[PDB]
Amino acid sequence: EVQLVESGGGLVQPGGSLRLSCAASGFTFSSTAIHWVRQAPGKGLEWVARISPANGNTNYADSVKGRFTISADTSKNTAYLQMNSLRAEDTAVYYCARWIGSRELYIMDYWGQGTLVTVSSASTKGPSVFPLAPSSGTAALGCLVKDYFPEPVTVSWNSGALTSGVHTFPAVLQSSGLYSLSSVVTVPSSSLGTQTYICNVNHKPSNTKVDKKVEPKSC
Amino acid sequence: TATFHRCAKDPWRLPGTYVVVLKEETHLSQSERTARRLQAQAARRGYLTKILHVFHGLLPGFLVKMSGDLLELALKLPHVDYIEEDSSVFAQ
Amino acid sequence: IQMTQSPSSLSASVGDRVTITCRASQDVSTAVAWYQQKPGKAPKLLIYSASFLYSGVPSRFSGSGSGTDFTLTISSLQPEDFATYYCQQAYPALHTFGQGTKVEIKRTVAAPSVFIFPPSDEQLKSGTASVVCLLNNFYPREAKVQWKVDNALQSGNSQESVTEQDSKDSTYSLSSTLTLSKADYEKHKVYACEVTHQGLSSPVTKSFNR
Amino acid sequence: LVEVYLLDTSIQSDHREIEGRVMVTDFENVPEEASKCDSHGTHLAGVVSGRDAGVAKGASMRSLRVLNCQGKGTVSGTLIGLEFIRKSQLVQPVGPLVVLLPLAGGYSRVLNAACQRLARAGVVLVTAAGNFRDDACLYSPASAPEVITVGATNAQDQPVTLGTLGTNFGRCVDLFAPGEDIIGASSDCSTCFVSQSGTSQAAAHVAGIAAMMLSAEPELTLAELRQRLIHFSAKDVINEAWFPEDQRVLTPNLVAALPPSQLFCRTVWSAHATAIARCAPDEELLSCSSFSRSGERMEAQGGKLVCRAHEGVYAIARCCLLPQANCSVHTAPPAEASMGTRVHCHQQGHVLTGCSSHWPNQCVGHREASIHASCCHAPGLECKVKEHGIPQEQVTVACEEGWTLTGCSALPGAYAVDNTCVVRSRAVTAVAICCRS
Repeated sequence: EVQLVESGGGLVQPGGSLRLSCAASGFTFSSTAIHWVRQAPGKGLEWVARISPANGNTNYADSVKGRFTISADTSKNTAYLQMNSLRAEDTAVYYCARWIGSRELYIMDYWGQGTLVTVSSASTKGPSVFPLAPSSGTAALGCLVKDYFPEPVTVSWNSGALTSGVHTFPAVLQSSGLYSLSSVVTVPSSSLGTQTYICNVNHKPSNTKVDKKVEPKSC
Repeated sequence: TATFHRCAKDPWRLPGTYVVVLKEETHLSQSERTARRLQAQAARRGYLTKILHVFHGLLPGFLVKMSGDLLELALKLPHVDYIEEDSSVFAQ
Repeated sequence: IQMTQSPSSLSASVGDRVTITCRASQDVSTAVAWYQQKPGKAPKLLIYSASFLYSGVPSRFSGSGSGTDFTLTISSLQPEDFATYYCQQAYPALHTFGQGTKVEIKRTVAAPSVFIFPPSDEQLKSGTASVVCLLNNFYPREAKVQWKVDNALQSGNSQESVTEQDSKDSTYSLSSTLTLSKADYEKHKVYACEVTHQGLSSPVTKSFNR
Repeated sequence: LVEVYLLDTSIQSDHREIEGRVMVTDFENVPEEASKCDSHGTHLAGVVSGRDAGVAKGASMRSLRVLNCQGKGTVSGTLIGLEFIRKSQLVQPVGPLVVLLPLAGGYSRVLNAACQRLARAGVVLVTAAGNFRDDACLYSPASAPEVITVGATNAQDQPVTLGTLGTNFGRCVDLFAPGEDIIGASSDCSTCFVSQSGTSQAAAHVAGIAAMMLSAEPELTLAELRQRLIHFSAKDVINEAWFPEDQRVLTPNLVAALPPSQLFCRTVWSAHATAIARCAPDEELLSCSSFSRSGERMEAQGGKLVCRAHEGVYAIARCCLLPQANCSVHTAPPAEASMGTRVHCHQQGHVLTGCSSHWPNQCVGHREASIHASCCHAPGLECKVKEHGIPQEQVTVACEEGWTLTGCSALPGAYAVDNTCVVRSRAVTAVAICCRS
């Protein structure tokens, strides 16, 4: 019954400001130290800053020095991270974790679920589906969920009928500031024509459902 | 003119040990005379005395481990401003 | 402050004695910790104070550590043990984490299935080209993909994407996207995709024409 | 540059958080009784000069063992200890000096004496108020006046309740600082941390803020450092209820905070017939008042003015840091006329800072009472008068943000709460004098 509830996270523009919250339950708040550990998608764990609620004592990461500021409301049992002068690199899953209470100060026994912080100069965009036809033993074919913002998007094949061979690759951020992913399924070269294949793209932010069939060409 | 002093909180008292503070202008040469004088006068009453420390730079005086029976004799000594009975101090 | 984990990825099977090296930025005493994060989950504490086994963390888990060099030891590896492991420098002022170690499942060492796909008409009409070069189910995750246009290398124009290790066949897949303008596209014939893997005798190339 | 002398238990010198920061001196004087011996001391050294958790993160420290393994010392031990410091101060004279006494004994005539003699040598003495939930004035070095006495506050800036007891209070407590569940260097291991409570923690915190201040300005006086420690402390954060009604007025509602880097004033209460409330040697008395639970004069004493009050009454002095000031007190005896008893700062450029009544730039008292006026001259000293009347128990008048209260009074007891003048009874007009740069 010990938990660190994480809230406040979302989308913000570069140079902007953002406030986050860490709701501590099931333990003497003042007694412990609370840290913030962020993590960029493909990257590892980076400790950003800590606090000791009774003392009010803090320490930050040189990376985040002067921009981010930890505060703690002992009355409301909440730890906050004020993220001003935000950069693009600051895009990460923000975790808050409590100190084990003994030994080395950075020992984080309990961690929160994480709150997503996305920071870029981009406005909500829907993707445009493009087919990947065979013949330019086994011959695959797929779709191309290209240029969209933010995240996520579900790629189901024939409204939850085809689970086998469905390799829906992770979304990749382009030099444009938009995502591009791939979703494919391996099918026999004999079946190319006899069976129909349509990918159901589900971009929830823009509320768009683009369904496209995959048929072969000549050259 | 010479006053005895002890801790108000009785369990904190450490009798048998006393800090003898002399008047402001008293210099080291006299503190040693006064300690010898105390030791000597106390020897006459058949009491054993041990001068622990002789103060200077911060205060004029000495720290003495002696019987509480010698305080009458001790306050009557020259240069003595006041005598305090050593007590206990604690980590907070 | 640089804290280095070795290896960046190790592959082994259930029951094996797994070991992960850790080099602290300086003599950090026993001020080390080990954390386990599963994809999409928050990290979980395993070892602290270099050798102390945190409550409920299976006895499989061992922690060794001098002053600079430290080592996590997963005696008799398990299916739920297949995860990403972080080192932690819990030393005053200088606090860091290691790069992370992915404890990978070793399988059979199988060759990929390469599939080249040219850009669609509806996409090329908007003035954008996307050259797709697939790779289906392979081991190791290690593979080098080149883009040869009339036998010439390409720099700063292709982005890759790897699927997270399969549960079924337990194998990897790759989707490299070479993106360029329609103007630079209408001046070339061959768009070869030289794929190099360990389970390949000769580097298999997939080509098409405009 | 700022050396912080620590007289406590032994310290775990090695501890990676205070390594090379602290120096262990060859002084030991502890009464007869292993990691637990370093415990209290190490944690405090961490609180002061800690690399991660320290207030004055860089600060150089020096430790003297005066407490044993159960943190029990002697008045003599401490005395000899402070003497060691005085003797070392004469051998290789160190820069700005802060002396940390995170300890408490009963009231000691000799220790307060030792502390004052050492403080007069320009040494900043910071001490714990005591964890006995009592008037600090009954403990030493707590009761000492030249020593900065520190009470402990919890996470909600309220007073620490230590077991069945808690933080000490009273007119001897200079200010309050966090002293509950403090994370600092733990002797359990070279890299271990722990949460400890008590007024020691509070003292150590302030000792750090003091060290910080002298790093920035080594020439600061104890009186200057005190006034600033008061000025930049968080005000009215403590719910006065935790203290006895008796001790509430006397207890400062200050919670220590780092002063960033002008006229500073402070209220000085006396002990309960004549009562005397005195200012620091480099401080000027700009006002005097008094108070009784039921129902005052500014006199000279050894070339320095003092607030004198006539069950018992408290002499309430207003002590200020007024650079280059020619101050004088002019007194006019009872006139017995219906107009009243009057006195004015007849000189030019000489402003009225405060009034004192006992039985523009003018004091008006009752016909039967003698009237005293505080007339000061300082480079560019403006002095407003703010009044407040209501048709009661307590009326309050306060200086505007930029004005320092120099003198609180009741129009014919009364006292100054920070920059607020309070008048107490059972139209009630309160008079405050506000002065400026």
